[PDB]
Amino acid sequence: TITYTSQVANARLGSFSRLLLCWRGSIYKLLYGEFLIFLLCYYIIRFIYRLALTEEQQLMFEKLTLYCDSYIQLIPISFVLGFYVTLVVTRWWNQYENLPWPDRLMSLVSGFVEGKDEQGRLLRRTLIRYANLGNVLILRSVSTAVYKRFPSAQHLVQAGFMTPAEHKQLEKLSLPHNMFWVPWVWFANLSMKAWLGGRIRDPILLQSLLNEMNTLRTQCGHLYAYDWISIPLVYTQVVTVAVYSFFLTCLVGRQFLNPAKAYPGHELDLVVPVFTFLQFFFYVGWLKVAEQLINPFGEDDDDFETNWIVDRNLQVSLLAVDEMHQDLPRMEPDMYWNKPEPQPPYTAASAQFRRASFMGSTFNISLNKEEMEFQ
Amino acid sequence: TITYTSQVANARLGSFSRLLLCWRGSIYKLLYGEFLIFLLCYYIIRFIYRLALTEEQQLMFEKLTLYCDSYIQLIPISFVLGFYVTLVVTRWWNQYENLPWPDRLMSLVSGFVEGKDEQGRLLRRTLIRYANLGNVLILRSVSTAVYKRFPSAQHLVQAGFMTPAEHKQLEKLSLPHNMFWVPWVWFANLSMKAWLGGRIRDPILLQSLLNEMNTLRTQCGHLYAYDWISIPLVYTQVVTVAVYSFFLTCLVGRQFLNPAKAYPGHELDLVVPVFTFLQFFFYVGWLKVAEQLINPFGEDDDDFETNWIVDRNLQVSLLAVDEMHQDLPRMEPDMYWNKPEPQPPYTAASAQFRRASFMGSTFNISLNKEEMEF
Amino acid sequence: TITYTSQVANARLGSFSRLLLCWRGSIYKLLYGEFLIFLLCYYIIRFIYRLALTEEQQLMFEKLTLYCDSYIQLIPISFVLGFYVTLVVTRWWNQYENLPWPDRLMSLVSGFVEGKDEQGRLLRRTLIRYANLGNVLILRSVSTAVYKRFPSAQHLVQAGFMTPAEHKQLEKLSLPHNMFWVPWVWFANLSMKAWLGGRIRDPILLQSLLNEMNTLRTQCGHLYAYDWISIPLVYTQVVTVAVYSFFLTCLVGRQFLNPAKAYPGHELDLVVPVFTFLQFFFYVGWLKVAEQLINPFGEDDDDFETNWIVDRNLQVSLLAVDEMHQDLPRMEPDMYWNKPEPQPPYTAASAQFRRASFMGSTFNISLNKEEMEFQ
Amino acid sequence: TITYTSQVANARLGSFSRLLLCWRGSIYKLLYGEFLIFLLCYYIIRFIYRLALTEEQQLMFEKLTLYCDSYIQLIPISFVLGFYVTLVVTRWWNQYENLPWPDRLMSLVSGFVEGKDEQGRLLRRTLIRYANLGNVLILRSVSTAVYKRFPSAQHLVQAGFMTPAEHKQLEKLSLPHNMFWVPWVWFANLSMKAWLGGRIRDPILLQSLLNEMNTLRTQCGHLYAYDWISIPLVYTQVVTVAVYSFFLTCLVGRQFLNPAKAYPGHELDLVVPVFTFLQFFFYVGWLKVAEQLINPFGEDDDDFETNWIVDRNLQVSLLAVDEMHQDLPRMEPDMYWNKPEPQPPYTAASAQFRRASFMGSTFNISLNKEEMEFQ
Amino acid sequence: TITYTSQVANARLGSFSRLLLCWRGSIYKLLYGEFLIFLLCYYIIRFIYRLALTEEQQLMFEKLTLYCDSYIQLIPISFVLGFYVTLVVTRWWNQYENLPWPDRLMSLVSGFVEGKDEQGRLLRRTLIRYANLGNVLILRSVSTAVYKRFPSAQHLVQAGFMTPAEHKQLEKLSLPHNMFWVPWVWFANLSMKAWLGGRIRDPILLQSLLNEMNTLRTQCGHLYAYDWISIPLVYTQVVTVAVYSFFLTCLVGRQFLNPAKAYPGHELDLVVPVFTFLQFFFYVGWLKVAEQLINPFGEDDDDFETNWIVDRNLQVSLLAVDEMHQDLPRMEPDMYWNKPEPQPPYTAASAQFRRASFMGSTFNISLNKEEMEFQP
Ligand SMILES: [Ca+2]
Ligand SMILES: [Ca+2]
Ligand SMILES: [Ca+2]
Ligand SMILES: [Ca+2]
Ligand SMILES: [Ca+2]
Repeated sequence: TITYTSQVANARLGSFSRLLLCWRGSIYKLLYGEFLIFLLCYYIIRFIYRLALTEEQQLMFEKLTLYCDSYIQLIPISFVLGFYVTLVVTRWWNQYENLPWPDRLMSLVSGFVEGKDEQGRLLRRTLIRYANLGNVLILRSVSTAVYKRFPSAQHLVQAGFMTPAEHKQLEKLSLPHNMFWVPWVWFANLSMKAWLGGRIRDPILLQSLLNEMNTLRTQCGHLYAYDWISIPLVYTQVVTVAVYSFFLTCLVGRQFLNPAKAYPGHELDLVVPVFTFLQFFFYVGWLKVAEQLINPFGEDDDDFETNWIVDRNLQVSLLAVDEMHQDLPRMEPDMYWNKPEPQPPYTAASAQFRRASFMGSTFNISLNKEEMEFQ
Repeated sequence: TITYTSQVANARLGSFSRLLLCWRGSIYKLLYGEFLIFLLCYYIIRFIYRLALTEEQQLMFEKLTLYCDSYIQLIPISFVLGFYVTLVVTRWWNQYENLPWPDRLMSLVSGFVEGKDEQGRLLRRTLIRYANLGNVLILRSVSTAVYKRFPSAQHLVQAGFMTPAEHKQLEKLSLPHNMFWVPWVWFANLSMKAWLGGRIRDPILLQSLLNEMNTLRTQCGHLYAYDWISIPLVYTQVVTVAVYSFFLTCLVGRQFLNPAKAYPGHELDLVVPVFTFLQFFFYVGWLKVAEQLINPFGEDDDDFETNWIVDRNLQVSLLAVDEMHQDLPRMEPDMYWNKPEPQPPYTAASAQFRRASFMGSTFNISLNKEEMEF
Repeated sequence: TITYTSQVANARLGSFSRLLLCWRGSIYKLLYGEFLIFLLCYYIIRFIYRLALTEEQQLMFEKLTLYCDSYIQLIPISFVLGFYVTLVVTRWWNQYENLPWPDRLMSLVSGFVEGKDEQGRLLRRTLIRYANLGNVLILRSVSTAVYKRFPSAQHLVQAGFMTPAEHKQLEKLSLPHNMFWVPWVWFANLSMKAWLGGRIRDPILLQSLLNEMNTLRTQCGHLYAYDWISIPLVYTQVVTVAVYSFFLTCLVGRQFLNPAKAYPGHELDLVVPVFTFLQFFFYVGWLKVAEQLINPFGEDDDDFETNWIVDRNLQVSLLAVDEMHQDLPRMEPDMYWNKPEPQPPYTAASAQFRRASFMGSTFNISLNKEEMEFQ
Repeated sequence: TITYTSQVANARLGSFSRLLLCWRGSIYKLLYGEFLIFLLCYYIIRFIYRLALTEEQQLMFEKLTLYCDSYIQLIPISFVLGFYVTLVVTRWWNQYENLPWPDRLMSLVSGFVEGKDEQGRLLRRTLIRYANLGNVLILRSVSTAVYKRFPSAQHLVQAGFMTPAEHKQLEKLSLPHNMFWVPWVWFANLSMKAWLGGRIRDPILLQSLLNEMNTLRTQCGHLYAYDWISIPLVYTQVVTVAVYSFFLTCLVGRQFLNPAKAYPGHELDLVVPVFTFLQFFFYVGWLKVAEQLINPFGEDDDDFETNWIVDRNLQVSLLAVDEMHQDLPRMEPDMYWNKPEPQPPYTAASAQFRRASFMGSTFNISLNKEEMEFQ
Repeated sequence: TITYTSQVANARLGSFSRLLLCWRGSIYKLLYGEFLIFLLCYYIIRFIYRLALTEEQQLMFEKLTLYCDSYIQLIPISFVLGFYVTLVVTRWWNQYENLPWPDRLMSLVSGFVEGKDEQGRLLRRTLIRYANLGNVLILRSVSTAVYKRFPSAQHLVQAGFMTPAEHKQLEKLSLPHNMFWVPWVWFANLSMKAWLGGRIRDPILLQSLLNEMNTLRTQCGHLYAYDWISIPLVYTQVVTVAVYSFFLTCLVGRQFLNPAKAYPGHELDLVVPVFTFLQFFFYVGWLKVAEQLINPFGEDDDDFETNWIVDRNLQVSLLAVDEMHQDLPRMEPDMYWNKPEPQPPYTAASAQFRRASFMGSTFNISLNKEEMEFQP
């Protein structure tokens, strides 16, 4: 994930242009090899036309160039790229929104499951660890960085996500499918055991816990679905064929023909097709947006930082359910205890943001006494 | 389902280019018959023009070809194709999102329904089997592969989705509609009997069970809806006529005329219309996207693996409610029992992914002491 | 509703082409009258130009034809048709998704409301009949087929959706608005009476019943909303003006001029403007998609079968709450009672769909022993 | 709101063309002033060019017209208008979907809150009046028609939405913000008091009541959000600049030049630029769609009838919670008491809609005997 | 936030035209620096072409101008601009929808948590203050204005959002990540203690409280998500290069060439490229839409008033849970106590809006007696 949110907070003078001086997660990084190949092919064709063809062969090449340039169309490639990239971006943000965060569940585990002794602490840690284990199982199923971090379940055992007893239980329950769903059944059974043991005082709390757990399960299932059900290969190939046919046609039709031939549109040989190269920039960078975002769990610069998410979830969950259980700050009256209208101060750098409230768009409507009387 | 998610994990040099070498679920596999018909018709017309027409007939055909190639641009084949394919893809992903997964329900059945004896085990298995039976009943109605697997309800009995008593009950209750809804009423009544029998301790657990069951019911109803309410035939016909008329026109207008006639754009006889073939691949593959995805429950390569989903759901549900009921790993202190800041290790192949925490975009804003004062 | 889902299950050779031989719900059925009018006008103009115009008048008409052809543009009509038809299709599917199905509610009524005697059976039937009555009350207000089936509330009484007592109560509660909301308040009060009478054992079951009932209420309110709040008339008129002005100017600009005058683009004098007729096909069929789908409760072929939905809902609801209440099949051990990994058989026609499980995209990642070691 | 749903129920011959004969909510009504101004400017420029310019000035104006005709492009204006109008229509329908309807809440108040005496009736009426008061408080802030109906809170007192005690309480709770949220806190506290007083039998009914109330609160907050957070002014100005610059350059570039000069495309002086006027109607009507729908709570013909919604909500809510509380029709066996398969009759005008059930697309799949045996 | 909702209530004559006379949040305010740079470069190039080139170089510049004017159409600025700006606007409204509002939670805290004494009042205030501290903790992380208001957690202590005990507790629990999630765990534990202490009468009310709190948690997490996961930089750079290359090309190709050369399309020297300037306004304002909306928590005119939202949420929440707890207006019969059909009056300015009810589109369908009878 490349974050530039701070750099585009305000629409200043050339705010987006200053982003052109970036390299990580940039279009140059994703485009330099393709552009070098295209440049080499274009100039090889140019040198063949100039220094390797006879006059009749050059005339044939010029007719071919005009014929090709009559075929280079902007609307179809732009439309297919726009629709495909919109689909890819929608799926990319949906895949992000299905990344499981145990924060609601860890709050409910810290609150509902009672006991400051070793048994209650162990129970809360085990529940939140089941949640984190399910999350890390689906993430190592779908993310290449997480899989490189945990190539096997024994790596999960050595990393503390899974105890050896849990690993043996998972091996005993082995089915010819992905077994990421198991910790959710473990969570349900352990929560039922906790309620029957008195650690959960009411079944309302048990229902809330299992509702948050099922929400996490649905998110992990959506992650598995997006990893499994790819965008259909035919649509990807359609967009690739559109872009590649466009620039294969440009490889010949955008050649600078001999200016002495007085061909319309070929009155100035600039050697470098700056507009064709700009088109390559735009269209193949539009394609590279989709190429980078089609699997946002790879190892691109703009791909999701799933290992950081895993570590943060584990640390925050364990802290919330173990150290922060019934460990509250002292409850004391606040600054506005006797003030019916609080007014927090503004700094010197923020005093310009103290704005009057919006009372509705109809507040300033002016009416006379005659028209404000009820009929 | 053709999965290539691993091949496109990173945006490498020609990551989408290597996908053009695939055959299953590809443009070529979906397109070779149409392309062969187009090729044969194109070259039949070419040989008729060049070897079977008189000079006046050749001149008439040349004028017709120029007219067709002039008016080929009148056919909108990118707007309607784009919007129609977007609609088809949206509906295809919605149809996937309504595939029922009993995982939440199987967790709730494994937990809430108590009893390690034969009666409680039978009750849990019967409830989860009602869920799976409803799912398979809607899938054999919406999917051709599942129907080929279960042509009759007796096939469902012989496959273990239905008992003979359930089949007799379904035959007795028969109405002149699709009866996929029956196992949901069965689940509701069996769960009510379980709660009244003490197997479910509180009615809130019963409410949660029936909420998950109703979620599965809504998903199956949406599957039936997508199978029933097709995309309007007029829109499909518009797109189909657009594409096929474009290429029926290209059959004549993209012919290479006589180079001796010195027609503008026809001075060279290239024999093979390479750009017309690339346009054919692009446009008719764009149509084939919609053709393959309009019914994602058929037998295409990129259609849903519904038989696998059925088998996996049955196995996982039965295991979760039967073997995994109150069967937990031993609860022991973890690796970070006395570590307030856990830090799982990184491998040598993953040490580069250890990133610092993102603390918000405003973290690095620098303010002097004068402007930081209230 | 015209269903062709079985015909397009697989992307076979010309799967969409076999859909061109259909008449019900087809483009020809929606287009033949407009196309006949357009063709008649086009050939009237052609005969006037060819047989009833002087040479100076013919030259004037040729200039006018060239001018009109120069002013025929495809970009704006295509854009407005795409956006408008996308809006219409989205609204059409949302209108379908708001069709109330009582299946969840009928399951809850069959389960929660206890009693195998006449009183409990009557209570369950009355509750599910209130649900069906609300659905039919909104449907006869939004659907012309249902209104033709039930032109009056007395027709609903004669059809069994309303008892005479319910009709008298509805007439007593008459307000100058649509009274489709009344059965929901009836359902709430009858469910409260059932819970107070002991027929509903716990108030949480009552809450679930009223939640499903409120979901049906929201769906019926959305149906009323879509019937009431039409797509703005200005947008519809804009699209209609675009399409009809396009083809009014094609009526003159697409005329075949005299090839003897050697006009650019008029070298070949056909009689049938095949490309103009194809454009009429595409654009007026695109418009007819919106014309058919703008009110999906009319009597078009592709409109919703709301009478069938009403009949099916009534039958299924009454069967579920009356005959299926506590009427379960005998609970016996299944085929896989002691089999830990069930393997349902495949037929000969389905053996090719037996697939290995997808274990995640990272399953086949290969790493060496050195790089799989924790640092 | 202009409703034409009944007129477009079926896709008949010229279904959308008959909607061009409308005046209320029409494109003509929204466009006639702008079109008159454009007509006047165009013909003033024409008369200046033809009667008030010297021959050299006429040649300069002809060159300027030929220069202007090149800068008249359709793709950008169509693209921006399509996207902007799609955004406006999406926001318009979302603003409709956040119009609060108390039907679910009024059903729950009629059911859960018990008591046929004066205290229970007063409690139910006051609760539903709090709901309606919150709705009207947000509506008079976001809608100009409601504000013209209730210019002040005293107008709400005189209209029965607010009692004098409630008005004094609202004056006491005055903060420098919009106070539409106050009736929700009132509802929560009064419902808590009702549960403590025995009028609500179980806390789960109280939870359902407050859930419906919070749904109404979220809808009203979304209404306030849409009234406050407008579409960004830069985007509205971008679309306005595109449209009006297009037609400002059409004022000169679409002038009919002198036919004697035989300019390309100017061989015919038709006086009236019919196609330019059609483009004006189409594009500025596309803009007027956004202009009308950008604030759907104004006083346009297609804007929401919020005063009717207010009146209907008040009447229906008071009737549902007061007169319809525990006032049910007599519970008697229906028409299909012992009939297992109900079959309501069809009229002579609806008998053609009796359709056989759709059993799934795979019902008609034919397989021979050999391919049905399990392997 | 620039609000012009009142000005566009009705589609009057030139309703959008009057919006062009605005300055705050306008095209001009976001555009004038780039437009001045473009003007300067355009006229520098014009003066170089006219007064600083020889004839053999003027011919080359004229050929280059004709070439650029011919090939300016190759830049697909409209397509990528439209798709990118649509994405930015969708994300902008989604970012708005995840701004947390404590109104549902403050209603539940005011109702469920009982006690008019000091302990119950303190408990309600502390719970609602935990919700508002979580909101302000995420907002000072995602919004630059809120961060300028609260550069440190000590500023939150001095502003009343956080007590010194809460600040010490937050420092004790410190983790290397952002700690906006802590007040949610505090709320859960304090609500559990309140239920165990009898201040919450039933666990159903506790579940409702924690449901509203978790909804606020999800909204704040989505705010953090949008602040973290930016729109991919490659797409942004594509759009930026499209616009900037289009106008760098227009710098040369839109030059008014010498009319003595009688070039087609360059026979009239207007000096000022009015249509090129209109294209600049349109295209770069379309870009500035995305530039302003890509981070809606900055300090632009149309960015969200997050400081006002923070202050309003704090004031309204504290008032709702403290002063308004069990403080109800006197319950008395209303105006329509014995009126079966309530009819609120209309003013003279609103009597035109008294409209009849819509009974359904099928109400006016006319059928004769023969076709209305049920088929036997
Ligand atoms: Ca990637
Ligand atoms: Ca298929
Ligand atoms: Ca219709
Ligand atoms: Ca308006
Ligand atoms: Ca900003």
